[PDB]
Amino acid sequence: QVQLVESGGGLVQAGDSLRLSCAASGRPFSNYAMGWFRQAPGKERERVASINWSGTDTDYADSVKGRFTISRDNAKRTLYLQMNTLKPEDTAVYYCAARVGVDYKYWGQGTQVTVSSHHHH
Amino acid sequence: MYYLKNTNFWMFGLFFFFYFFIMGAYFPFFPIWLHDINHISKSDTWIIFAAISLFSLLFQPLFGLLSDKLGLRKYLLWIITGMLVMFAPFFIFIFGPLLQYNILVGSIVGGIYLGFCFNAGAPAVEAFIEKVSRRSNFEFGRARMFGCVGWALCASIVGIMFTINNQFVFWLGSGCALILAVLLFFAKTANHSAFSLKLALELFRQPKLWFLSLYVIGVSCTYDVFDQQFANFFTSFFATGEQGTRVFWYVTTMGELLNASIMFFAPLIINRIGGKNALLLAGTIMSVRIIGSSFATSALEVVILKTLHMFEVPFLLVGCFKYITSQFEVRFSATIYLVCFCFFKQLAMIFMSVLAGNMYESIGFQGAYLVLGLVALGFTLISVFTLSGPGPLSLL
Ligand SMILES: OC[C@H]1O[C@@H](S[C@@H]2O[C@H](CO)[C@H](O)[C@H](O)[C@H]2O)[C@H](O)[C@@H](O)[C@H]1O
Ligand SMILES: CCCCCCCCCO[C@@H]1O[C@H](CO)[C@@H](O)[C@H](O)[C@H]1O
Ligand SMILES: CCCCCCCCCO[C@@H]1O[C@H](CO)[C@@H](O)[C@H](O)[C@H]1O
Ligand SMILES: CCCCCCCCCO[C@@H]1O[C@H](CO)[C@@H](O)[C@H](O)[C@H]1O
Ligand SMILES: CCCCCCCCCO[C@@H]1O[C@H](CO)[C@@H](O)[C@H](O)[C@H]1O
Repeated sequence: QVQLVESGGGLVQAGDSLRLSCAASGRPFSNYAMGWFRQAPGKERERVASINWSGTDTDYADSVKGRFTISRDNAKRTLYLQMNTLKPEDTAVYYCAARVGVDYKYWGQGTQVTVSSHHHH
Repeated sequence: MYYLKNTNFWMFGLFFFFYFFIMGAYFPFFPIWLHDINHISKSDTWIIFAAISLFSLLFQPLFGLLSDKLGLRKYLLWIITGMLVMFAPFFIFIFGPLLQYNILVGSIVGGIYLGFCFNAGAPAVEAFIEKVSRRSNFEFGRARMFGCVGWALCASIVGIMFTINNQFVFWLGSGCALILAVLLFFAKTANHSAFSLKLALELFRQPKLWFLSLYVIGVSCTYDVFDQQFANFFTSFFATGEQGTRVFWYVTTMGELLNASIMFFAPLIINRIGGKNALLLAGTIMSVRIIGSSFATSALEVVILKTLHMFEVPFLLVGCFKYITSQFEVRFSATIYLVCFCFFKQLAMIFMSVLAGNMYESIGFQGAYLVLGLVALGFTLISVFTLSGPGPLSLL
């Protein structure tokens, strides 16, 4: 029905930015509000940011409320997550997810993001 | 016409209140009751929609014929009330369990019960209370008003206890059914002006029934299929999704109160203007809501576009009955209402919710709502000339 392919992850040093993307295949991207989730080892999955279909409304978790910016391009059916001043705590697998009602009804495989403690105290 | 000391205005005003309280638990939140509590496919909801649609198509024609044959004796409302007293056991102990074992036979059991009590039962009650409205000198709109509140009141109670106890509302709905029986108990109720089935079926030969049905299929049915997936479209404007529902919840609950208020004055409004222009105004409000949703981009704009429903309903429900009683023999009021506005809508609804559903996936919501918006706006303006009545420009 809907396919979500996350891209752009990697490993970076503490304090640097990294932008991730999500390719929307299948049914109309514009019909779905979307969000980003992350999962670290030994911690529960948490929602980082969500956005309506148009981009008129965005909600960020208080953990990243100032650093991350959620973007979308419905002409190109892609969903982005700019992540600034990343910290080792922000090391996790970041998932792209599509929301129908209250249930996020489609997920991507996820992209691993690793942040080193070296180069920032 | 009097209202305060009118015993039957209260018995049937209340009857509207508690009846639509009962159906409030079932209908507006049916998709979430199925997918969230019973963990049912969406593959399979099309089977439920088909079952209800199929048994509704069978029940609604007979409900209209029996409604007129019975006239006011109210024998069928006694039957419907008895079935609503099982509202709770049916949902909790029958429908849910049966569908998880096998969905197809849960859909026949649910198709029969719901198609009888609500898809056909609600129009049958409305048609009856309209007959009583003419005998007991009270406007049909002023008694129907009650149903808006009962519907809203129940929408509030279920939202509060969604987290706590989901079954509570259904049990209250059964209690409401016993309230209805008490009201029905105390409500007070050779002739060729009487209903005759032979001449009922010759209604098909007259053309103003065809053009009325054209309005229903072209406008009301197009509008009802637009509203079926509007809930998810509404929440898609909200990033949180939890506030998308809660804003949705607030607008439905308090919006229905405006619906009742507009319907308080709608009889006086509709009596001065035509019963036709009530429908064309209703169709106009319908079309604006649909088209407006394709261009909408903001959370605020759709709170407005979901509030537009509350302006449309009073002139469509009060107007359609004024139009039926004005331009047809009023011994056929219920027959005309449940065949044109229900059966034909429900028949067209089968074909255009697959065409609606298939456009949501091919093109966007916005493109889909643009198409239906023009089908509805087109058939609304076709009926500016086609329906039988004064017309809009008589008021200039
Ligand atoms: O859709 C099922 C039935 O709905 C009403 S119209 C519907 O009425 C309730 C109760 O008053 C709410 O206000 C809704 O806002 C309004 O849309 C029809 O009259 C019935 O025949 C059924 O069609
Ligand atoms: C009568 C209702 C009018 C609707 C107008 C909606 C205004 C936006 C409210 O939405 C919420 O605001 C929060 C910030 O205040 C955001 O963090 C959150 O993402 C968003 O979901
Ligand atoms: C729960 C909702 C309660 C709604 C109550 C509806 C009140 C309608 C009042 O109408 C008025 O009643 C008077 C006495 O009957 C009439 O003299 C008068 O002509 C009429 O305008
Ligand atoms: C969610 C379960 C599937 C429900 C199927 C929805 C079809 C309901 C059709 O209702 C019709 O709506 C009109 C209001 O405009 C009334 O005039 C008419 O009498 C009534 O029959
Ligand atoms: C009587 C109502 C029956 C509903 C039948 C649905 C027909 C086509 C389903 O399209 C669906 O539209 C949703 C918008 O809410 C999307 O979220 C969902 O991904 C998409 O699959």
